[PDB]
Amino acid sequence: MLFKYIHDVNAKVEEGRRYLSDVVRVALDKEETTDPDTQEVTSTSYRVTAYPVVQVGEEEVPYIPVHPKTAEPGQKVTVPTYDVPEKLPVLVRGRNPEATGDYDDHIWVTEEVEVRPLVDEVFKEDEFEKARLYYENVAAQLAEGDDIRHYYRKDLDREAGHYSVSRYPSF
Amino acid sequence: FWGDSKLAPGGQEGLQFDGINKMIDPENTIDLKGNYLEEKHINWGSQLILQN
Repeated sequence: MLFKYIHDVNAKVEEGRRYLSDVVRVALDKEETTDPDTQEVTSTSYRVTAYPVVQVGEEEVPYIPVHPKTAEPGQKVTVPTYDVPEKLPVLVRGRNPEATGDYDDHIWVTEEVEVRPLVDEVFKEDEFEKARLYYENVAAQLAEGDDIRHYYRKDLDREAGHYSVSRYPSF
Repeated sequence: FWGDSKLAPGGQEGLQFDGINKMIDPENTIDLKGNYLEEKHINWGSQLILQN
């Protein structure tokens, strides 16, 4: 994990189906494929991902002050660690199969749903600058205060201006 | 009709301008395979132009 960004989303984002946690993690990582015999690598790729994460522990890190503050030579602060969960709850409207009257017919039920990544992109061994730009754009768009909305990549797209192929239904 | 503008060595740039035979997109090509032009081929060309 070359880069790591922990962002705090607001209540409106936290209520979305894809965002079922109060903290979103954005990271860039490098992957390799090696032959089974030895460490002979065959290819290298960069992956950019965003995940809803949960707290699983704490760790000791150095303290980094900001301009209106001053720090001791060896001051340290504690920060939480995060890990990808498996299922997160959500409340939906439902009905009581064993209701007895008009006051306990409508209820709210809790259902657990599968967690999926928000972003998952793969870049080749070259074009590390493109992966870095994508990571920075995702982080900035999260910092804008809304959901992640833009996913368009020019490399993975159909040719524009090809009328004999774009006339088919897509709606 | 037959101007070609990439006839310099290495295909860089010639002294001619591109003619009709080259500016036409290669997709809009009907090959008659050395036979006569008939009535249905006019409709074929009309369809090739209409779909664009």
